[PDB]
Amino acid sequence: TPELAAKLAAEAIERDPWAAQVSQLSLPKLVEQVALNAWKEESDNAVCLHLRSSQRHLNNRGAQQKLAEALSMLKGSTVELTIVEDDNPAVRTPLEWRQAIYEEKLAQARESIIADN
Amino acid sequence: TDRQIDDQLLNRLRQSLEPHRSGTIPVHLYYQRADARARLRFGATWRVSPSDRLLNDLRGLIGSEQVELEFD
Repeated sequence: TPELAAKLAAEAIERDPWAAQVSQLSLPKLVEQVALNAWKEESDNAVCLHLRSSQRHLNNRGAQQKLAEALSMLKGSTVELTIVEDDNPAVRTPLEWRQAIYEEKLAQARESIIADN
Repeated sequence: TDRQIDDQLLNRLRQSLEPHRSGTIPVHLYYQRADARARLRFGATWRVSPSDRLLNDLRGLIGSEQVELEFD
């Protein structure tokens, strides 16, 4: 019963252009988690998925190839898609945005329960 | 259900438990909130006797029998 987790992902998509783009490509799950744990820089003809080096072992070519075909479908032209390793936190990925949103709501619910009387 | 009076918290709910006490059973409470599910532990005092299922099922309320929290 995450209901909330997929609903919450909809807000993440509604704010992050990359999360939105991935959902429009309609990736599966492994490859989605790669796109999800990476932050979207965008250049004139490039999209280079900087995945958190903190989860470097999740990035596998089996994901990258499916991600590449999908990014190619998005761009409409061949993107040289690689997953590259810079762990700097300066901007948030579509996965990272979601997590803050999951917890505060639960805390507010707990407060109302404590306040029932 | 979401809609419970308040008095139910301190009255009928409490009274069902109060006369039938035995065998230190923790009371766990699921308050279905619109926002989330939080667990408020009653642990006011009373540990319910087990005869309460039949009595509780008597009116309008279904309960579920979960693994006791203590054992795990």
